[PDB]
Amino acid sequence: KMSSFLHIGDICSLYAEGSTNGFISTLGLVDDRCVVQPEAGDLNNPPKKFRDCLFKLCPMNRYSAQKQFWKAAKPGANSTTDAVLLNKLHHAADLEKKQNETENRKLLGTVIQYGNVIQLLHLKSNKYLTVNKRLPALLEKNAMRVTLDEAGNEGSWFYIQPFYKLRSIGDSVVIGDKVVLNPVNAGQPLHASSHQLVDNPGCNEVNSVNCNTSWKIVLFMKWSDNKDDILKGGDVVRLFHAEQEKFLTCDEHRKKQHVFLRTTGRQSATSATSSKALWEVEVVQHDPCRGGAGYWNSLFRFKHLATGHYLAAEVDPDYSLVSVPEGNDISSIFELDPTTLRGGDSLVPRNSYVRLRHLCTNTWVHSTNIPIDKEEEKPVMLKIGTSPLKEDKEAFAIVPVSPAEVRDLDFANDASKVLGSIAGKLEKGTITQNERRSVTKLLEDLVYFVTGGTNSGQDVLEVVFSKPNRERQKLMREQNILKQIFKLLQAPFTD
Amino acid sequence: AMRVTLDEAGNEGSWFYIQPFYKLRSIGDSVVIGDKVVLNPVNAGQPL
Amino acid sequence: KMSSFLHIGDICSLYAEGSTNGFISTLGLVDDRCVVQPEAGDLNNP
Amino acid sequence: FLQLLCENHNRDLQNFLRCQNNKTNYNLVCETLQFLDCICGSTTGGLGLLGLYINEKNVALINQTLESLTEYCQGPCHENQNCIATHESNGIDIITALILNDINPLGKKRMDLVLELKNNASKLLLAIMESRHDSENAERILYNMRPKELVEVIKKAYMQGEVEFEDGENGEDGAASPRNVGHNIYILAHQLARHNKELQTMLKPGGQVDGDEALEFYAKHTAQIEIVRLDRTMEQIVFP
Amino acid sequence: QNELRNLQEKLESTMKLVTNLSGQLSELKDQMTEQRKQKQRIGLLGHP
Amino acid sequence: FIVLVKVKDSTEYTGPESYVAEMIRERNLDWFPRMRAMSLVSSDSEGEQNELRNLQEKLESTMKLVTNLSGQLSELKDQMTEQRKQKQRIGLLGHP
Amino acid sequence: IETHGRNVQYIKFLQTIVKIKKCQDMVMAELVNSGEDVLVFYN
Ligand SMILES: Nc1ncnc2c1ncn2[C@@H]1O[C@H](CO)[C@H](O[C@H]2O[C@@H](CO)[C@H](OP(=O)(O)O)[C@H](OP(=O)(O)O)[C@@H]2O)[C@H]1OP(=O)(O)O
Repeated sequence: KMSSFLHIGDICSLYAEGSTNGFISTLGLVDDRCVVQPEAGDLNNPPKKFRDCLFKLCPMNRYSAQKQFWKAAKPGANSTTDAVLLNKLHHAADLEKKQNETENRKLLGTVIQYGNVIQLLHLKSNKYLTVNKRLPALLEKNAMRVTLDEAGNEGSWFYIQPFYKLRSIGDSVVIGDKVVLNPVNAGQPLHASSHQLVDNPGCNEVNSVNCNTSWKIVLFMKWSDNKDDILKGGDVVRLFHAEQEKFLTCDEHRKKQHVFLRTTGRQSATSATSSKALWEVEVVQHDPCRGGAGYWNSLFRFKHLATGHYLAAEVDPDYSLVSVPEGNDISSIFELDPTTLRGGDSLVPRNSYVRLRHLCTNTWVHSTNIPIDKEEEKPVMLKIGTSPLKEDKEAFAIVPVSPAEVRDLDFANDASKVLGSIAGKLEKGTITQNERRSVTKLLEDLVYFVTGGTNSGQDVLEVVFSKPNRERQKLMREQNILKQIFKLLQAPFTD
Repeated sequence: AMRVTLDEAGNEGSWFYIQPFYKLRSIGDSVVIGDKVVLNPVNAGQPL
Repeated sequence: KMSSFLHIGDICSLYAEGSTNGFISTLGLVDDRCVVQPEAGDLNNP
Repeated sequence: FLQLLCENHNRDLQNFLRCQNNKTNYNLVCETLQFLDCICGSTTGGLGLLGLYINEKNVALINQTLESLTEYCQGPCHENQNCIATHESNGIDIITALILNDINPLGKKRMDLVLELKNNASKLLLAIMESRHDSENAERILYNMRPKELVEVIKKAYMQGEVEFEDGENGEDGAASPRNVGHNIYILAHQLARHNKELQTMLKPGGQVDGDEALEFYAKHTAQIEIVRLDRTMEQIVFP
Repeated sequence: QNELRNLQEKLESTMKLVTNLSGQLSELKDQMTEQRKQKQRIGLLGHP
Repeated sequence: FIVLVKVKDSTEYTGPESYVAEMIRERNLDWFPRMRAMSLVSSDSEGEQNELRNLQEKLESTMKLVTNLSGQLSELKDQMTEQRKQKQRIGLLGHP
Repeated sequence: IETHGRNVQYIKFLQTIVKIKKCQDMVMAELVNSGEDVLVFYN
């Protein structure tokens, strides 16, 4: 508490201020420029989703070897560097990229101050920031295109500068500075150009041109929660029981988000761990993410990823377990009990057993297995209520969830939904030109991203050891990969 | 069922397995005061 | 208060839980096996 | 010119410029010189072959800048080597690259220039290393040349052979014999060997074999002079 | 009759131990009390 | 020593044996108690393997660090609370 | 011509200042600054 903001790698977010007051919003995963949405909620009240402004204070790595690596396409046009020379040369470029890291790790610790030149990178999409100096925007050619790179390039070169720059140069950056950046090489500062966009009533183009566009340093979480074990922030979990070996599954069966848990197959083996364990748990304070980090008296809401639905409970009367669309009630704000052992060291727990107390009804939460529906055996409707007894059978814990898979799946699912929309356009009639140039050939690139298990070795019929993901393949079947099948049916059928 | 005896000196059926009810509490950690301790005789086999 | 239960030789007791919820009860001194008494009081009230 | 000016007597003149006051007047140039040299060779890791060709006559100024590197090189061990040590961990690479490799274009006066550059770079490095003792500092420059004894041996054999093959009858106009350059390298390696043991193992191996140019060249010189100057010093010097 | 490198080290240890036997305990107790009080405010915040 | 050692396989009774059982082959002139062994200077096992000016300094630092990890934090917290309370009195003073 | 550092003014004039197989190679480079987006046109 001597002063804040001393470490590159912070867990923060951003907000537009001024003409159109939006947020840093990647429209999907496959697009290339962010948007400015008045669709988004207040500056004091972020929307139901706010996971898109996930930037991090990146060091200024180099790109010259990576540039001379990519000089390599010009060498594809022409050879002779050629062969081993070419390889070693780009291999050296790769070593230099390794060296960029073997700088950033050392770099952590630096007090982030005024006038510096820093880089950025997303987390949710985990894509880069580069503004072109010769490739324009969509609305005006004078505005420069702000790109989302897989690797990152020299348009990641910024000027961390507030609105007026009344805060004089050299000092640390106050959390709340209206940070007007400036590209080093590209020139033109960033603009929140208020212009309507495709499929966007609703959203405004993020671009680079001489203007007076202000921002804000918007903290989400301190740098010390970069410990990946430390279950902080919006990190995501799985609500998977252990004595039953079943995860807490939600489904809109009767057009009602019944939250239950599926009958567990196998088991002598571990979890099949389906996608109905999408849970993120966050603490509650009206300014978001208050200080103290003790996690003892901390109180929590439960959030599902794919649905726009949080989690509450009320009474049954013939106590309930369904999911709720909103985030302002008290009856959704549940509670925990860390591992049930003698611990005053629980300042941040990790990936272990949990429980629940209630606040209003103020009882424990049982998990006594009572089958309900006669719709189908190995049922899909159960009961989870709030009763002041507690047994060993409440063995609920936390999965440290693998990040990459989640991201992959989400982009695929969103693409599929648009894919469905694309299919609808074709169905109504024909489609336009550049849709073929954009997303139509991007079909198997999403398939060959995690490879889908579409090519492997050959042995006896049970797939066992190692070649591509079964999870990915089933997931592929999973985000209406069925829906994609219908879309594909429609394309040939239309022809 | 096996006879559980009260010895003056003590013998090899004093050999137990300090294990909770489900053994959901995973092996290696300290024993929580309140664990539903389902023991097991080492040599004799049959739990209590 | 960092964590409890660190020393063999503890001064404790036992209680049966489940079907018949009794205690570890030596019937007298000269017998050979303990008993499970519902004669005994509550788990919360010995 | 700047290098020439800086070189004027070290200690006070050398030191004074080298550190200054006012953040070295918005200048602590030795690091800048290293960066400039890197840009010129722009090895940025392995020097792009030819960069030297691109330098054309221009590398000779950087050679004179490398000479100005030795211009900010001679004697003043503490200031010089404070910068030297910093550079060794810090940039060392131009010198390392030069030691590691030759030039793609067979340069006209370039062979001599390249040799001069190696000798110079070698001299600067050697001076700094000797003064320091600075073991892991030399271990870091030795971490620059991890190729070690094998690389050195190959270079020495090649240079000596070339020199013998075309011995030049141009007396005392520059001892740029291939063997002369190699000899300078050998001296530096021995000086380096006082830092590092593994390198010393490689050197012992170089000393015993089916005799070779390497033993002959040491014989042409294995001095290890060890003089001590002014006062309060415990110094060890070599020179061929 | 005063001893080696060690005697001075021993003196440091003795001083450190006696001094150390009190303050952190006190600090922890007060910390817990303050924490208990904020929780109370938190309870009021989430009170209805 | 040489007579008893000479005679067998050399592996047997090794440690000093098969140590020196190769060492005669390369004849390297350096087996013998030249000066450094000598016995003596045990110094009560070097004060139970305890080190120099430095060991005592290290002990001081360790003690200082562990002790220091708590009190000032506590002091600051209490100071802030007391200060918060006076401000309250100040607010009352400037209250209407 | 192609980017919005100017407007969509004549490609033919640009080609005239550089429209043999060499001309085709030059055209490919020119198209690259000016590639796609109906540079030739929508036909
Ligand atoms: N811990 C568990 N205990 C018991 N069954 C389990 C289990 N976790 C998952 N299972 C479920 O029980 C079924 C298997 O007994 C099923 O396995 C399915 O899991 C699929 C994973 O996507 C595989 O299909 P592939 O993608 O073709 O590999 C697999 O078949 P496989 O042997 O070929 O891998 C199979 O279909 C799986 O949950 P489901 O009921 O199947 O949804």
